[PDB]
Amino acid sequence: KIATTVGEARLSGINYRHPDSALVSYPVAAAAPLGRLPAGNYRIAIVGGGAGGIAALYELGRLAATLPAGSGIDVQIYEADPDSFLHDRAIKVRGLKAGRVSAALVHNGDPASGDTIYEVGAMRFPEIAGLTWHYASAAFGDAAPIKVFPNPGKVPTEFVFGNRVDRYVGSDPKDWEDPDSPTLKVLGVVAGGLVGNPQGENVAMYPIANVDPAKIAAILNAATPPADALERIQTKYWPEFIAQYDGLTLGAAVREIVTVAFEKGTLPPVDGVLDVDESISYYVELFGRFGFGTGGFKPLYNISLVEMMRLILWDYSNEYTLPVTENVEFIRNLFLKAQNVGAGKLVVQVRQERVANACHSGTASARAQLLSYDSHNAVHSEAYDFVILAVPHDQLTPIVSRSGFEHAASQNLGDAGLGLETHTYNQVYPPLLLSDSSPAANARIVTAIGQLHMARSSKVFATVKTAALDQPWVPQWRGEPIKAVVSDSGLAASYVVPSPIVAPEYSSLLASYTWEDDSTRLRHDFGLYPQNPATETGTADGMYRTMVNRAYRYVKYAGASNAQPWWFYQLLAEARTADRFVFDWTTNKTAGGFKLDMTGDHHQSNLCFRYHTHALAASLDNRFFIASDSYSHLGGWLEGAFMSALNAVAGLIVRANRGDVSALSTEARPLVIGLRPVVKVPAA
Amino acid sequence: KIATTVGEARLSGINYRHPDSALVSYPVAAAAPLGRLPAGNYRIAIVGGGAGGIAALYELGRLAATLPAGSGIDVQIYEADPDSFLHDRAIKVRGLKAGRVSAALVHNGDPASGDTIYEVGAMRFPEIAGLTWHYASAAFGDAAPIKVFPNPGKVPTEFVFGNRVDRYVGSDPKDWEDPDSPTLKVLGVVAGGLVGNPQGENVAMYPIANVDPAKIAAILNAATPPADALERIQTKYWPEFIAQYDGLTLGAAVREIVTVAFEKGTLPPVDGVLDVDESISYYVELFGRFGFGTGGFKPLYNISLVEMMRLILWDYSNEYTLPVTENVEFIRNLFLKAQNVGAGKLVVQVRQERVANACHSGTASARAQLLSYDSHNAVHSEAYDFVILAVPHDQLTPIVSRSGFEHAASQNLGDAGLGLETHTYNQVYPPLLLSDSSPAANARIVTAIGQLHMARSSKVFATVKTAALDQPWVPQWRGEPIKAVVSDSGLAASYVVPSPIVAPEYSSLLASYTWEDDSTRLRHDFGLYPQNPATETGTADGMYRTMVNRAYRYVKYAGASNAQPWWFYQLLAEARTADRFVFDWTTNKTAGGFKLDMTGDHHQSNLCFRYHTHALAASLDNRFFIASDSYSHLGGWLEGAFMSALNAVAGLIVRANRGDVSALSTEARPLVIGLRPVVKVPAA
Ligand SMILES: Cc1cc2nc3c(=O)[nH]c(=O)nc-3n(C[C@H](O)[C@H](O)[C@H](O)COP(=O)(O)OP(=O)(O)OC[C@H]3O[C@@H](n4cnc5c(N)ncnc54)[C@H](O)[C@@H]3O)c2cc1C
Ligand SMILES: Cc1cc2nc3c(=O)[nH]c(=O)nc-3n(C[C@H](O)[C@H](O)[C@H](O)COP(=O)(O)OP(=O)(O)OC[C@H]3O[C@@H](n4cnc5c(N)ncnc54)[C@H](O)[C@@H]3O)c2cc1C
Ligand SMILES: Nc1ccccc1C(=O)O
Ligand SMILES: Nc1ccccc1C(=O)O
Repeated sequence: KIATTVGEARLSGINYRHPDSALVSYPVAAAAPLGRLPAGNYRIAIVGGGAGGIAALYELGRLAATLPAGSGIDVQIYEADPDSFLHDRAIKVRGLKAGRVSAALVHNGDPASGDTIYEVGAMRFPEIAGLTWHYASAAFGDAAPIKVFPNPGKVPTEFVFGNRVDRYVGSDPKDWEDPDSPTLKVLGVVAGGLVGNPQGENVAMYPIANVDPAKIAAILNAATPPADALERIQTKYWPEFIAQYDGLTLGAAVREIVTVAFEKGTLPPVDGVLDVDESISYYVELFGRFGFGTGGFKPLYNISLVEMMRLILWDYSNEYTLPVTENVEFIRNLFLKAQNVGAGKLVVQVRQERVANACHSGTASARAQLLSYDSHNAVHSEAYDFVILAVPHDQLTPIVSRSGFEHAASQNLGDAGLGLETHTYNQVYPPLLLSDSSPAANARIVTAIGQLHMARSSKVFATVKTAALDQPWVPQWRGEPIKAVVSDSGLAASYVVPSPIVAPEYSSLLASYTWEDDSTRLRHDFGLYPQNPATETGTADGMYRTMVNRAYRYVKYAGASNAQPWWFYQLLAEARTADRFVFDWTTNKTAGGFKLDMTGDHHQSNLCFRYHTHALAASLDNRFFIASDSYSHLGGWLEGAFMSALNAVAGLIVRANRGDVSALSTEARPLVIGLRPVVKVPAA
Repeated sequence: KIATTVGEARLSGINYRHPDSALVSYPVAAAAPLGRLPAGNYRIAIVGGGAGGIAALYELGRLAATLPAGSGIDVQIYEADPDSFLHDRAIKVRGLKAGRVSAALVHNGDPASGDTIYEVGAMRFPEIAGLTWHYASAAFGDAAPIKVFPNPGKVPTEFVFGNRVDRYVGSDPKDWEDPDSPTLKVLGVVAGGLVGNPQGENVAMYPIANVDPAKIAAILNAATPPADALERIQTKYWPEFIAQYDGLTLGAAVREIVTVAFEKGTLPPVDGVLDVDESISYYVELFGRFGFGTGGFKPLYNISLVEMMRLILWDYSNEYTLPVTENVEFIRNLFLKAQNVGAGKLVVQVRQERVANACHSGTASARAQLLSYDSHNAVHSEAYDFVILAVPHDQLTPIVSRSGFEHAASQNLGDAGLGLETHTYNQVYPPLLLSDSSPAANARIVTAIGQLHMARSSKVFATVKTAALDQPWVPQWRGEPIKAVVSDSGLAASYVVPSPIVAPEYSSLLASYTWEDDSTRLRHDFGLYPQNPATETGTADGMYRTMVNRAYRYVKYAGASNAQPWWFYQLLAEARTADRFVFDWTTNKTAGGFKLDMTGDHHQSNLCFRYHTHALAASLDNRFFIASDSYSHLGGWLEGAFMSALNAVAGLIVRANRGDVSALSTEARPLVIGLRPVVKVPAA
């Protein structure tokens, strides 16, 4: 049952279809090239060298290899991040970023002989992330070993909320220190109420298709689902769930579930003095700090229930590592494999330039324009046949939103407010061109993008000797030291991760991994933004000491009468002075970590997810596609960036074929035709 | 009719009762001293010299004057902010702050002859903010003149969302450039749906007591309601509204209202051509950017409907200025008045120290302990009879949450992780002491405080000649230039406010006032945190250029042949180079601007609002009270800070009288007994 290789994870998730794209398994769509292109010499730009852009490049490579003699694809990849791996062909980050897949290498002067790696962005990969594992197989092979990510509960864990402490491993109460824990009771109540049972009676509060979500998850993952089930999910049942529940937050749903359980007597008054509403509140907030398997989702309580349900269906918490020292190696290997698969028909050039503007203009074949600035702030203008905008939404906004929403005789585009040179474009149309006649339709996609929610996130790291865990002051549970701590201290979630450069001498002490308001509460103490230290030779000691100080709390345990300062204070203080670190995604140019949908946001994110269907309108001459986890129903996952890239390339194939969906492979067609189109075109 | 003096505003809202405290008009409670104290020589601490702490001092002065000969009150006021007015007897901030009432004086070398003031925090005051005006009258007199705050719609305004532009004043179509504007139509739909009609048919979607909120607002503002009506609101109908709608976001509510109106045919398909869900979505997001009279509430869409409904009942948008050059003068004048009214019986000393911990300890008469650090990090400990903790929630957390939840024989408290000196306290109980026997009751208050939502906010300012508004490219209405701009450019809300140091030569160009995700999106560009410039003589020129560059957008006006760069880009660029500024409340030690409740947050904030009722439990003997807008149902308003102060002093009086509510005035008594108690046992 535990996957031990890339191939075992890959095969576990190969069939899984997400509910907003329930007709199609993306890994099955990706098994062969996505389609065919007419003979030609295509000039394509990819803006962004992260997971989205690089997956898109790989699929373009697969398409290029199918082109006849004399034809080919030339791709210009724009990548503004000076630390990207694409520009590299104590704490080091240079060359160790692929967007939000971002490593920091801790070393003592020789980066080839390092101590540990801080995984600053992506770090844990669901088993049924089928497209992720599909690409991991392309990058590494099916035989490459993987490990269980050491989430809370997967290793011995301490949980602290208010007066409550729990030490546990797993969900078997035999392996909880207090089998009568209220935490365990609330967890069962919330699981019953949200997920329900895969067999038998339906007990969940928020059914899909009048059944528990556990039953729908099994259908979505089936090799051979019942006839019509996937269509009915896609067109009826999941839309009905959204109609009912997209206006309900995760926090509101947890409180409804808790309230019913408290009324029934399943959850008792917290002790003899708490009133009704206070007891209900305590349980809601207790569950909030505990979570679903990856730490407290209290900070994520404003997400739509729809968004949580996507993660429930996916079994999101059951996560693995990649077969790497640094996760960036996955994206770097995919980039190299893209060039190999192109078979010499794909040529790639990297531009260390920031794109400022996209538009359609002029009367040439190559009408998709990109205006960029290089590292000397010099302007460049380049025209393309097709462009894939592979950047998340706040980075995309300035590129797409400043050209208005209809034809313009001329525009002087660029970063004029910065004092940078502009370029005059003539006969201009917006880049995200949903209509030649309706400014509102053009506005809808732009405004949607600009109002997606980027979740805030920060990570505080230090380097500690792994042997620190063996000290008598670190608790042991079930034969191993505590290596995950979930708490209301302000740190939120903390992990003591063995170094992947190796039992290793060192561990990465992820002292605090925060989301949303948990991150906001810390931000004043970070000192430098987005990264402290901002240099390779510094250490964020002052910042880190503020985190240590949040851990300076008197904690009463059942095992001792006199409360002492929390042991975790001592462990955080055991970290070495050098190489203390924080990265704040919020103050990075991404304006946060990743998209999570609020109530009502489905309508915006889904528009983005379906945007590539514009290629069905042959009379619309739109050359731009979008490729990021921002434009998916899995913001915060490689799987979402990869899904979005698959969408983008499928749309581009249809556009290149002037609206002919038959140019997509049989298995890839549903990527376009299984969605509600964003343009109205005739049936069939 | 428009109010023209402090006294006119004061009388307007004198009776208004908020729905969570519907049995009391706070201005009426505050008219006479709140009660009486036994004879004695009291030693009190107030932590924080903002609006909460200073109003609490004022009320303690009033009490002090009533004490008999030989009795008195000594107050130690702790204020950590070096820029506080309390510590003061180009951009200058020193001496110009009272917490989140914060001015920046723009000058050329002589601060007595400045150019303009930037109101960095509080700036606009609802007419019906009765307690605010009550204190403004204490500070300035009833005769002092006030002005209508130049909100969007109160002065000529441009609104931009997607392809839609409107130019307007108020809500009469005759005063809109496009009287058939869809924007104005959606405002009527959403207002009808949320607020409804004060007379006639009930048209609102979310009734209170089965009627439109407008009807309830009239009852809550009556001199002589029903007695029965107030109690029924307090105990039945507002609680039922909470039960129903605390789990519904404002954004979800807006979409429900728009959906029904679109199905009825009150709103047309957008462009004649977007589909049903695209049309509804467009209208929801259009309304989101337009707002309720103070700019778009899109960034606030995650607040509960309960929270928005408090502001609807209060007519919050109808706002005025104070009779000052800088709003901090209000708080300074209240400080000075506190000392005058204490008639010699009040002694005040100011400490420039940061409180690190509070607790009860020991066996002496004075048990309420405060541990603090001065500006060079020396430790101080002092014991008091009573303590008012007048700091917002994130600042309160470290003070109250690190001592555990029950009796402890001894603790070494302080900022040990910062390397600062600790102090040993013996026989220690938590400061927010709700139980002698329940650690969960103690944990509930602490955990609630720590998880309140501090809304993010930032303000970008520059100095501009007022005459820039007379440039030919600045639009005008009846001779008056546009002075407010509400946009989806990233700037959110922009104002050109005439200097109060005076027609004035200069204006404060509030180039961007953002909340929540609107602020997050900008934050990467701020450069220095929380303030750029950090010095008096620097300028945030690079930051401000990024704001000019967000305004560099092609905007199409009706009738025009082509889009042209937005005129507002030109206006922003007219600001002088010197004195460009941002302040980010999020990276200040407050960890944001002010409390706004998410879905499910009622129970956390309401617990805090009712906390002072612990005074009813005589044997408990808890000496700590809390006083901030964080512990109110008006986070983001002085009114909330003042209400919480009034609560804190009322509770203090009851506690000083060993639980006897007859020590409060007849008018003040409901401050305590009109709320559900926080201690169920013992009764009181
Ligand atoms: C804190 C955090 C935790 C996460 N946890 C996980 C996890 O455990 N598992 C998982 O699967 N995923 C996780 N993710 C999500 C995963 O990192 C993202 O889904 C994925 O990396 C996003 O790829 P992308 O291509 O959409 O965007 P990005 O990674 O943001 O890449 C975009 C690229 O475009 C470039 N760029 C942007 N603007 C421009 C411009 N104007 N011109 C030129 N270049 C530009 C950028 O420099 C960047 O390299 C996490 C992310 C973060 C930040
Ligand atoms: C951007 C913004 C816009 C706003 N707009 C409006 C508006 O237009 N109208 C309106 O009525 N209100 C407005 N408000 C709200 C208003 O400013 C607040 O409600 C009010 O000022 C808060 O007072 P307070 O006493 O609760 O807290 P604060 O003002 O935060 O004061 C707390 C004080 O305690 C001190 N302190 C904190 N921690 C410690 C410690 N450990 N030891 C010692 N001292 C400490 C601080 O330095 C500070 O001086 C706005 C606020 C902001 C920030
Ligand atoms: N990567 C994520 C995205 C969304 C929510 C949680 C996670 C998590 O890793 O727990
Ligand atoms: N001061 C506020 C608090 C809450 C929401 C709006 C405002 C405003 O001034 O518009």
